[PDB]
Amino acid sequence: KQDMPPVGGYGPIDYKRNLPRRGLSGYSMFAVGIGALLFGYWSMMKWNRERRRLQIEDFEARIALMP
Amino acid sequence: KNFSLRIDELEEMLTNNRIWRNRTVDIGIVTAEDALNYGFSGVMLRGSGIQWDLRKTQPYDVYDQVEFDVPIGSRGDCYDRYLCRVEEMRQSIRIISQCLNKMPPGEI
Repeated sequence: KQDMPPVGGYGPIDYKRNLPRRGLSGYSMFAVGIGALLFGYWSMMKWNRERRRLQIEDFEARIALMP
Repeated sequence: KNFSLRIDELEEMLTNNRIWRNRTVDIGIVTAEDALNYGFSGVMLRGSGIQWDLRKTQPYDVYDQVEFDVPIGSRGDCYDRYLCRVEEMRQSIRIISQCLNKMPPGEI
């Protein structure tokens, strides 16, 4: 008399197949790429030109002496 | 009840990936009537084309009294016999969740 089949309690689990967790698509990408890229170029011309100012300063001490 | 999450893992691991797709597309394109004159059985059959199986044209036991479908892929390569096996495991979960509701007590 002690056999298995239970009265209730069932799901089931799915046979489904989906995980569309997107994801900033469709022209939202290529937008964070370009602006941060020119931001790095914007970081230039305030350092290389600044080091160029120090570069003439470095060559200044050479020319002032040597007579 | 906790298995379809594990098959959703390998879907992220292989299906949407490109390199493994690039590792197997258009490889083993055998689709003609010599794909059946060679006497092949299932997958490397019906997933390449010809719909036929021994699972609902020929009974075994109480096996027709459950509901399911059989996968078919598009072309006749390995990647369209690979995608039988993802859907095939998505059928055995249904059948087990259908078989448990229908068992009577009895003898052995």
